[PDB]
Order: sequence, then C-alpha cells, then structure tokens
Amino acid sequence: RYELGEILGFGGMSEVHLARDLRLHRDVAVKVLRADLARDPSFYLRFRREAQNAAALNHPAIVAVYATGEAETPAGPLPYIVMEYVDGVTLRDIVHTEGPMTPKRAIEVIADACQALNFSHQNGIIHRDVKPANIMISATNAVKVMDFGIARAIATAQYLSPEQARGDSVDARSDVYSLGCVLYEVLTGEPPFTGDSPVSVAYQHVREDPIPPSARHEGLSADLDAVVLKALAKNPENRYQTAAEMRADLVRVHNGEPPEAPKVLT
Ligand SMILES: Nc1ncnc2c1ncn2[C@@H]1O[C@H](COP(=O)(O)OP(=O)(O)OP(O)(O)=S)[C@H](O)[C@H]1O
Ligand SMILES: [Mn+2]
Repeated sequence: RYELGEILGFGGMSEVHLARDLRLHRDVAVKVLRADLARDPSFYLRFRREAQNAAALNHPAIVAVYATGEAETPAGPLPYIVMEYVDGVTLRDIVHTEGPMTPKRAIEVIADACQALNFSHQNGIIHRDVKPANIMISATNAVKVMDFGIARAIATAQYLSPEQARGDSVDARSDVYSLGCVLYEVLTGEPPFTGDSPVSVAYQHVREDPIPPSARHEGLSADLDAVVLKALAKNPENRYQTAAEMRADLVRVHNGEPPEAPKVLT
C-alpha cells in the first residue's frame, strides 16, 4: 500500500522515509526501525510501545500516528510506523542552518509546543524527550511535536531534566524543564549546558545554574530571562507547574506585559 521514496531524516533509532499512501493518495512519513537494533528486544519493544502510546494523541500540534505493522523482509521483521508527514524542518536544523530565532518567533513556537504538551498532559501523558530535534516547523509554519517517549522501568541527554538524570519521579514539570531547554537554545543558539560527555552535562543539569539567556546572546531581555530560568529551575516545585502556566507567561512576554515569574538581575 505504501510506495516509499526519499529519506526524510535519520534518528538515533530509525530511518524515516517519505512515502505515498496509494489508497488515500497522501504523503506519509514511514518510520523504520534501524535494521541492526531490531535484534535487540529492548529496542524492538521500545519502538512498538512508543507507537501504541503515540496513537492515543490527536492534536493539530502533535504528529498523528496512522498505522503500524512489520515488514517481513528477508533479514527478519522490521517494525515500522506510518505517520502524518510534516514538510518542514526540526528546531535543531533551524538552529544549525539559521542561528537563533528572533525572541518573538521563539516565543510563538514554544507557546505552540506548550499547547501540544498541555493537551498531552491532560490525556495523562508525559513526553519525556522534549528536545530541538523532536519539534518540527512546517512549510506553512505550523509547529509539530513528535517522537513521544514512554514510561520505562527503574532500578540525547542534553535536554533531560534533573529528576531524569537522578532516578527520581517524572511528571509534566519535566517536559516543562526540557522545553525550557529547547527555548533556551533557540533563543541563544546554544543548549544551556555543554561539556565533553553526557555525565558532565548531567552534572550541570543537576547542580549548576544556567547563564541567563540575555547574557549569552544579544537583544534578549530580563523578562525572557525570568521565564526561561523559571522553566529551568532545579526543583520541579519552583517551575511552571503546568505547560499552560508557562504558556500564559510566554504570552505575557510576547505582548509588552511583565511575566509572573520571579525576576532576574544581571
Ligand atoms: N513526521 C515527519 N515528517 C517529516 N520528517 C520527519 C518526520 N518524523 C521524523 N522526520 C525526520 O526523521 C528524523 C528522526 O525522527 P525520529 O522520530 O526523531 O527518530 P528517532 O529514532 O526516534 O530519533 P531519536 O530521538 O534519536 S530515538 C528527523 O529528525 C527528521 O528530519
Ligand atoms: Mn525516538
């Protein structure tokens, strides 16, 4: 049914192909598990779970999942996921090709992401992996959040929250944090913490305060600082408790209004 075509992109887990649905005549994105990882149960499982978790979401700002299955290739069974096709670019790409967005644009985009996440949080779903690569902007400039993660067991990493690097409990406020990180990098052109390993970056995430955005990049403002740093506060209790709260504050900043976030001085 699906005539696959060009490679749209590469992820740490999969190859995503543009394809044509020949029964409905629409372009779709087909996510195919990396050949070599299919043999590892943990990954096959992860892949399938994410699929079923994401199909439970239906919002204009969230990439819809349409179908599943497994191609019975000569090598073995490659599971794949059929989804709504976004013709556009991830924020990572945007940052890598065009530099930091204008404050207002950043605000608009992140605010849309908030709606996606809030809708999700309401149908009881933590994303878990909010990062620049998991948010796309369409040719027609719609924001689209994707690659929703899944509750895992217990005994990148550059946008994970503190409670994630420790083995603590995870809820909506962690999406709030990591989103904070996205906004940060998208305002300044850099992720808030960098280093020579995951470990050290994990250290920074839970130990060192971020440099205020206005202090890493020109024409930002103290109010943005406020919002960004409240989003990136270490203890979930001191952050925006909900996506909507964060969004409301972003809206305040977008207009000429002062945000409710505690103030930040340089
Ligand atoms: N719905 C889509 N429409 C168009 N391109 C897409 C779409 N989904 C993914 N891509 C592209 O293919 C990519 C990877 O998709 P992912 O779902 O993030 O794969 P992944 O294996 O989960 O990567 P991770 O985050 O390392 S596990 C890019 O970041 C894209 O440019
Ligand atoms: Mn993924």
